Amino acid sequence: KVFGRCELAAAMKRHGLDNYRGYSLGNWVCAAKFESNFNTQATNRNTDGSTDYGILQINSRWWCNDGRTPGSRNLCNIPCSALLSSDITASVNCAKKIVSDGNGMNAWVAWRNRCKGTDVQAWIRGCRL
Ligand SMILES: [Cl-]
Ligand SMILES: [Cl-]
Ligand SMILES: [Cl-]
Ligand SMILES: [Cl-]
Ligand SMILES: [Cl-]
Ligand SMILES: [Cl-]
Ligand code: NA
Repeated sequence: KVFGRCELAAAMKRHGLDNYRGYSLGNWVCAAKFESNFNTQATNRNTDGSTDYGILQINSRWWCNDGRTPGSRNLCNIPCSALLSSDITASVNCAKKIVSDGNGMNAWVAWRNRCKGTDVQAWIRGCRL
């Protein structure tokens, strides 16, 4: 599913991401834009052989199981395919675990490089929330 900008903001808000671990909703929408272009079915292979899955490009080395990432963990206790669903519940729950891990949203390199420090509120501007 390809979400609309404000549609995703609304779904993220309902799932409790607005200001989760102090990160305003615009941060989450900004991260999703550059990780996946709001596409739940986005997948991308990493150099180390792991894969990134879903609207927030959650990785199979630590967070989900895809059956093909050696020596990896599955700390969100989910098949990585659940992160591709039109229902973003799995992605949000797992993202909550990731952002609680110590380095906050710096876990998302694209958030650090493209969202952090910018006017992320622009991403939810005009949205009925
Ligand atoms: Cl957009
Ligand atoms: Cl914001
Ligand atoms: Cl694996
Ligand atoms: Cl599994
Ligand atoms: Cl949803
Ligand atoms: Cl980047
Ligand atoms: Na894994």
